[PDB]
Amino acid sequence: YTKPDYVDGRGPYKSFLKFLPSIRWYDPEHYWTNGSQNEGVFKNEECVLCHTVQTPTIVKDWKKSAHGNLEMRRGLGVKGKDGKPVEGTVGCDACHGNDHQKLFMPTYKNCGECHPRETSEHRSGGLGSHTHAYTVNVLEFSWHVGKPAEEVAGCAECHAIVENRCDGCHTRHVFSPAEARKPTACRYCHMDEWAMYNTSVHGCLYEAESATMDWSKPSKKGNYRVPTCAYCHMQDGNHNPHKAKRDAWIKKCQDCHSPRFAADKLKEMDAGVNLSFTKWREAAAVIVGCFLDGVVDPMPEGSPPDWYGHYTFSLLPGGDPRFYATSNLERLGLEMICYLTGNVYKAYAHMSMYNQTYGNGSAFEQDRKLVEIKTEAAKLRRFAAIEKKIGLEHKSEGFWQHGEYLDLLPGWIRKPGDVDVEWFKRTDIPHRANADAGV
Amino acid sequence: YTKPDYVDGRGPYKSFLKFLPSIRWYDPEHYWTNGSQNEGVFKNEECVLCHTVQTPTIVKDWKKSAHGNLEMRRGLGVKGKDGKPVEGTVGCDACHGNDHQKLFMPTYKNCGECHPRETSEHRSGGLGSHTHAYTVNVLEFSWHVGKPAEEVAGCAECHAIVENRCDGCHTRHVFSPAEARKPTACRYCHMDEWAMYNTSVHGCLYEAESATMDWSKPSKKGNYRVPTCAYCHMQDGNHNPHKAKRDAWIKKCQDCHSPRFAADKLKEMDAGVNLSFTKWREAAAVIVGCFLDGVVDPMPEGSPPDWYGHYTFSLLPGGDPRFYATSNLERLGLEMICYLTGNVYKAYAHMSMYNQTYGNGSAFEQDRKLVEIKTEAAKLRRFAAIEKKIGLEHKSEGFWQHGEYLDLLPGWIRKPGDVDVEWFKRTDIPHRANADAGV
Amino acid sequence: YTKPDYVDGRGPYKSFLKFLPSIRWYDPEHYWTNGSQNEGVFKNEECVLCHTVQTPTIVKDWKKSAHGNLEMRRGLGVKGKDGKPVEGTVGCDACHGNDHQKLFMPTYKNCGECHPRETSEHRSGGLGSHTHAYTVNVLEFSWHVGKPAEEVAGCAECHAIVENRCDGCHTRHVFSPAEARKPTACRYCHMDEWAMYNTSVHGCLYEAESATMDWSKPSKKGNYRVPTCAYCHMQDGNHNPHKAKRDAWIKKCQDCHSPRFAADKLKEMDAGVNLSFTKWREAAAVIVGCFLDGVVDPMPEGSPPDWYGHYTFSLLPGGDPRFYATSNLERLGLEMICYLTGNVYKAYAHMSMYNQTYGNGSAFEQDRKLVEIKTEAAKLRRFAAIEKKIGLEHKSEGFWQHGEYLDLLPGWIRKPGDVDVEWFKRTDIPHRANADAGV
Ligand code: HEC
Ligand code: HEC
Ligand code: HEC
Ligand code: HEC
Ligand code: HEC
Ligand code: HEC
Ligand code: HEC
Ligand code: HEC
Ligand code: HEC
Ligand code: HEC
Ligand code: HEC
Ligand code: HEC
Ligand code: HEC
Ligand code: HEC
Repeated sequence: YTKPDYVDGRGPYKSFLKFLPSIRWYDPEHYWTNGSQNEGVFKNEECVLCHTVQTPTIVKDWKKSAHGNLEMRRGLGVKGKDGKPVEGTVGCDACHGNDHQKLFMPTYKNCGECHPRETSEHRSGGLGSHTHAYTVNVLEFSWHVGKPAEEVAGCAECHAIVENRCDGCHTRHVFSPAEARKPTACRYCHMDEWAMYNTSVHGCLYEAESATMDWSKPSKKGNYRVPTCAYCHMQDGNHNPHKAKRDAWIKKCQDCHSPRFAADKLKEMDAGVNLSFTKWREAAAVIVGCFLDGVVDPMPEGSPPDWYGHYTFSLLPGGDPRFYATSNLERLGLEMICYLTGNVYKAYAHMSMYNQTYGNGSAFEQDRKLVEIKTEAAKLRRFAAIEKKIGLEHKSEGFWQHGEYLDLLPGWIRKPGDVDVEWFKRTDIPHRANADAGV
Repeated sequence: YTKPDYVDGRGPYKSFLKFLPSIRWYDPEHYWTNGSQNEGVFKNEECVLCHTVQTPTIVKDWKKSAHGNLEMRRGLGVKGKDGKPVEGTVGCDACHGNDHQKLFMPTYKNCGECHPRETSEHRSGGLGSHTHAYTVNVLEFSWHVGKPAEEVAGCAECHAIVENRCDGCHTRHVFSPAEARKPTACRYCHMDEWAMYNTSVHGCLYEAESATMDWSKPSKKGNYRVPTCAYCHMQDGNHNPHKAKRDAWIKKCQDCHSPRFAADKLKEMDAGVNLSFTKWREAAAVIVGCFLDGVVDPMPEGSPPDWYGHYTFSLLPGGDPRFYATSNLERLGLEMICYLTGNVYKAYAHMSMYNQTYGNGSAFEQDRKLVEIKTEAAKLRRFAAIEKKIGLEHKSEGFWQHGEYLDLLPGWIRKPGDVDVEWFKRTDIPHRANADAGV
Repeated sequence: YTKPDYVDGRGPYKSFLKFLPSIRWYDPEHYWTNGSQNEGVFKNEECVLCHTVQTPTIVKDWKKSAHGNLEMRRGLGVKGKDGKPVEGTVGCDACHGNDHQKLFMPTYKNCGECHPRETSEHRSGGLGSHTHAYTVNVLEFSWHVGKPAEEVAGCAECHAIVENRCDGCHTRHVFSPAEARKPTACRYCHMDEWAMYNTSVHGCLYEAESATMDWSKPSKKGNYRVPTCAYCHMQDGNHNPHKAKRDAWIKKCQDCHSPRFAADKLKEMDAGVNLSFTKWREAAAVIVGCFLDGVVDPMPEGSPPDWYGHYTFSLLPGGDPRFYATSNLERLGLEMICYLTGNVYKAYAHMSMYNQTYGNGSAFEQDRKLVEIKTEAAKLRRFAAIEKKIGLEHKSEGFWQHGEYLDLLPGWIRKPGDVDVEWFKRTDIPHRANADAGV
């Protein structure tokens, strides 16, 4: 194994966090440098008919877009950068630049010149939304910072497409709202939301009607028979995704349904999640219970240190819950709470009858995982008992602590004074709760 | 944890079986009560243009239906309730009623007034079909009655849509046969039938042609190139799904294929299932073999009592085969026979080449599960051996028997004389074979 | 259990290898015999209008094909068998024959009369391609020969459709290139390539546009916005799927993308696979490490003999890596290298962001499997330690070695001098590296 080329990180853990050079297409404001052979300052017309030979699809798309094709316009009345409206064609130079040796890759800031509302709404969201997916939910996230860059390359890419740039639900060089309204524009990131929507009758009607139904109309009351990702969350074309919030859902459901039917189905979600929590309470008592007696193989000391730089239990306040570089009991615990408990919430919400019970990450799988946890707990307790009686001092195996991949973990290189807590002190952005956060 | 609002059960175990209030939309004959704020007796025209503002999609659908749009009719010659035919529009009041304080939710009985044939054929099916999915395969089913209502909410809902009401394969307010013919109208319930159909070339041709092919024609000989769920099982529009039954399939396959090709492929199914049974015979001998020696942790007594109310082995006559609240050896056993052995049958039948071998619930996974069972058996036998020699009396752990979810199980509250066996004594409906059935 | 009817094998292990009679539709050159009731020599016109009643779909397809419908032709200038071009209709007798008692089932040889280029390109491929999928990757393959015929029926069928006959990507009786261009024509065999393509944005755009986009155009530069299976691998309609090979991909990607973007994404693939290998190096050291100490339950001698006929370790040169009829430690090892390590390569290549990390057969699952391997290793080492101290001689269990399915394995009947090494000596076809290969 040889270490690939790395560029320096950007988050609060930037002292040791690294990125692959490909990050330039994902954080253009921060990592973009010129790398074009071609030179010269060109007019838009020169850009198009030179790229028709070189990169034909972009041009073909651009001609299928409102930016490039004036006939394909609805007279929105867009006013870009200056007050004056845009009547001419929005070309390649408008988005990328005129000089080839000074090309810039566009973000939400570049789009914000022409489209203020869609950008303002995009920046209005808080923690967990599209607004803070890269800045917070990548740079401060445990599994991303706790792993080498090439492993979590897709993690940085996926979370950054929706935050930084605008071509998430919009193809790239067509920017069609009809394409954006489709569930396909959402599921390549949301994958276990897609499985719930697919196994529900809402998703089934999509596949049945998508070829026939009119996609040109905006996601508004009456306009659509089949609900999509964009219809439910991006209400009336809004670019931002407990009685006040519940009645808001019932009113949206009242587009096609009775409010009584809407209320009953959302009450099913409450009752379904409540019973799934009791399954977790059983598991948590078992796993933590094994830690009290110290029968867990291996113990946190016998394992490699976590990304914080401590030898702490994963499923315990302070420690980092993980699936990697930990004991099997801790792995099966994290598997239940993160994946399975979260997916049951998604199953009841998206009205998936199968995934509520029999499906992937379901209540029946929660029962299966509960057995897996209990059997693991039974195994460790039987071993310890036998060892105690015969008079054997068992020590955790060497392969738990050290390995070719395990040595590459950043947990070994964590030293006091490497955290930039001034990043955490920021008021403009929300923050993830971490042990070494400072604040 | 707090217990949600429950309404009383209906099956033979109605003494302890409960349901969520949402069951009213699924068993309207039995659980529907009025819950509308709005009052007054209205004409159909008043119903439509008041609901256009409130619930627009229903109205838009109703106008896209033959019931609401007379232009969209094929002159079937429907004769509803009375002998006289229906020439006028079938409105909202025809299905739901005139008074808002006295609204009724329609079943197969309400549809049976106008459509006698489709209802008669629907009621003609026996055990395991759509006919007895809720009455028998929910109220008498082990995993449904053996679990709290909010967990198995979707179980009651899914099985009841196809039995009680008619909007299973038919959207709801469009009732399009073209939509019903599509596999999407079937797979939201049938999910592992869908995976087999999808990974087969039959399902692949569906996705390739669905946008282009004519869906308006009935499922008859010649009419379709690509076979669907509705084409194979609902032959010639029949609303009801060994040489006599085999030749019946070959003749149906002869619509597109050679009978020799049809016979060879169905012979593959016979040979494929035969070899999958020998894998089960190996597993069964191992799991039951561990019960003879009493090495299973935990033993039925160490586990919580089953839904019947006994401390019996799961994979043994009398006992209830389950994945929950049992030992790992018993869980892996049930996983193989119910899911994997059943799915192999589905894989060979639906001509899925991948799912016959490499797929989910396949022959190769049966091999994987066989190892999982054998390793579990090896673990228990090695433990017992060591314990015996050193002189240790091992008792099953406490977390097996008792837990927050485990205490909520109905197995603890089973008392003699709670079974309504007069339900089981019925001649009009088939019955599931249970231990405490009485007959 | 009773053994189904078997026909003799054909590969180098033909002494014990068997096939189901259904192989006649898959190896027609080798296994096809007449089995038709109907007799007589007929003209093409007699074939069509007799099969319109009997097998209507074939006829309807044939009329929708260029072979049967002259109007549906692009004037290719096909010249069949003789030099003279084909102007008349290519009928049923042209493909199958005139006499019913002397019908032949077509291969690539039968198609090669009319279409020389598409056949020549089909035969140009080497090991691992469509060219040698049945002859080499079935008859010489370990899991196929090491299992009874009815279990690996689909294995023979799937691998033979693409090699022997031509109706793989082409329906059967339509032979539409538009249908062949679609990913659906590929994924029924390629299933974990499909999951990677589906979860990527390339596959998402397919489902979004397939109903609208023009499929009639050939897979060429500019012609398509959305890349498919056929677009990427079958470049410019070529019927054959490190700087020289890398730049070839970048140029193909340059159809829609910047070469810098193309280079960066393929560099991500290199770095992603490199880190996945270190996870394997950890696993391999652990599993083989357990074999040195002899703590593996069961040991190769305690297991049934492999398909070669030896009692060797699976994950060791000479031995056969398998998931069946082996220890759990060996199973989990094979699961990682074959499925998971191979799927990570597929995930990075097909630009799937989800399947790079969280998906099925991913880097995060590699971490999960690494724990599973380590826990299994920990279990075996703890057992052996306890046994040694107390003075117990542990022997592997009987159910590992013998069973109803295990007895049916060909490993028991392997005798010296059963291998046809003259098959392996062939120069016209590449060969799989086996222990008993001879050369
Ligand atoms: C900055 C990053 C963004 C800009 C600028 C725009 N978008 Fe979007 N977008 C999305 C959807 C689903 C729609 C269709 C809404 C509907 O149902 O009607 C749109 C639409 C637009 C429009 C058209 C609005 C109009 O009134 O004409 C514009 C001008 C537009 N978008 C610009 C989806 C998404 C999305 C989800 C993943 C993101 C991140 C963005 N859009 C971001 C931007
Ligand atoms: C009571 C519960 C039901 C009534 C009343 C009807 N159906 Fe269905 N249905 C289904 C399919 C797949 C079709 C299309 C059949 C074809 O291929 O041609 C239909 C069609 C009908 C029709 C039209 C028949 C005609 O000759 O015009 C009527 C009037 C009709 N259905 C009424 C599917 C299903 C289904 C599967 C899930 C169920 C449960 C029902 N239908 C139930 C009813
Ligand atoms: C022998 C086994 C084969 C013959 C003879 C032909 N094919 Fe194919 N084929 C495939 C695709 C994806 C296409 C479309 C290519 C495109 O994008 O334009 C085709 C096309 C043809 C054509 C038309 C070529 C023309 O210039 O008109 C012919 C005559 C043809 N094929 C004959 C895919 C495949 C495939 C993949 C699974 C296989 C095995 C074959 N084709 C095999 C044959
Ligand atoms: C013909 C001589 C061209 C003209 C005029 C313009 N572009 Fe170009 N561009 C051209 C080629 C052959 C390439 C690929 C090789 C390379 O230099 O990278 C490109 C590349 C781009 C890129 C990607 C550059 C990168 O950093 O990866 C962009 C963003 C781009 N081109 C845009 C662009 C614009 C906006 C132009 C008009 C002013 C323009 N190009 C002119 C060929 C030619
Ligand atoms: C990939 C680039 C995405 C696309 C396209 C869409 N979404 Fe997304 N979404 C994505 C990420 C990485 C995140 C952040 C996850 C986190 O919690 O850190 C989100 C967030 C959401 C949310 C908010 C979830 C919450 O805070 O509770 C919603 C409601 C949501 N996404 C829905 C959604 C819809 C409807 C989309 C289609 C238009 C969509 N997303 C696109 C990744 C991506
Ligand atoms: C793109 C295909 C993804 C990859 C790669 C990863 N993430 Fe993601 N993220 C994705 C979605 C759309 C969602 C679901 C959001 C929802 O509302 O449930 C998420 C979810 C996770 C969460 C976990 C939970 C929570 O605590 O909020 C976070 C914040 C997050 N994602 C982190 C993250 C990182 C950086 C990844 C690599 C280690 C990981 N994601 C993969 C899909 C995208
Ligand atoms: C306007 C005043 C209305 C007229 C006239 C009719 N309906 Fe209605 N309906 C209306 C509203 C605002 C609501 C939702 C609030 C509520 O009372 O539940 C409804 C609801 C229904 C329902 C669902 C009732 C339930 O139990 O959940 C049904 C089945 C229904 N409406 C049907 C219906 C019919 C058949 C009518 C004609 C006689 C009719 N409604 C008239 C508003 C109005
Ligand atoms: C959900 C509401 C369903 C829809 C829509 C369809 N089916 Fe179904 N089917 C469903 C259930 C709950 C059951 C009973 C399961 C049991 O065994 O208890 C069935 C049953 C069948 C059967 C009979 C199986 C047997 O007895 O061997 C068949 C053949 C079947 N279903 C096929 C089928 C088809 C082709 C459908 C589309 C028109 C369809 N079902 C719709 C649930 C649901
Ligand atoms: C709707 C999405 C479903 C949910 C929820 C559950 N069931 Fe179901 N059932 C479904 C289908 C369509 C099938 C397959 C039928 C086939 O022919 O194989 C079934 C299968 C099960 C069976 C198991 C086997 C047999 O013994 O017949 C039964 C009878 C049954 N279903 C019971 C049942 C209950 C009540 C559920 C919750 C505990 C369970 N189902 C979930 C899909 C639908
Ligand atoms: C009517 C009398 C027919 C004429 C004339 C032809 N075929 Fe036929 N064919 C017919 C039937 C009723 C059947 C099914 C019963 C059977 O004999 O198998 C067939 C079958 C075929 C088959 C499949 C045979 C097999 O081995 O499975 C083929 C390949 C076939 N038919 C082709 C064919 C051709 C090319 C003809 C023209 C010369 C022809 N058939 C004439 C009925 C009749
Ligand atoms: C089923 C009949 C298949 C269809 C249809 C397609 N492919 Fe395939 N492919 C199939 C097999 C059985 C194999 C051999 C697997 C082996 O390694 O033994 C292949 C091989 C390929 C390859 C070569 C892989 C390699 O050697 O590295 C490629 C690139 C490939 N297949 C792609 C591919 C595409 C793009 C297809 C659509 C046109 C396609 N295949 C069809 C099985 C089948
Ligand atoms: C059709 C649905 C399949 C079945 C059944 C099996 N095989 Fe296959 N094969 C399939 C594909 C398209 C691929 C992927 C090719 C790629 O490039 O990755 C394969 C892969 C395997 C390989 C494994 C790896 C390698 O060493 O090349 C081989 C050679 C192979 N296939 C063997 C084989 C046999 C005979 C099967 C039964 C035991 C098995 N395949 C199932 C899909 C098709
Ligand atoms: C109907 C309206 C829909 C549809 C068609 C989809 N979703 Fe959602 N979704 C919906 C609800 C009512 C909820 C629950 C919200 C609540 O009451 O708490 C959700 C939930 C989600 C979530 C989880 C976010 C959270 O924690 O609150 C996500 C990420 C999400 N939905 C995304 C999503 C996607 C991608 C969809 C398309 C496939 C989709 N949803 C469909 C309502 C509806
Ligand atoms: C874009 C171009 C695509 C698309 C749309 C698909 N694939 Fe591929 N594929 C592509 C690349 C660049 C690679 C890696 C090749 C390399 O550099 O080594 C692959 C890889 C495969 C493989 C593995 C073959 C190998 O070992 O090299 C297979 C079997 C394969 N692809 C098939 C495949 C199928 C069936 C697709 C449709 C769903 C598909 N690909 C999409 C490039 C691209």
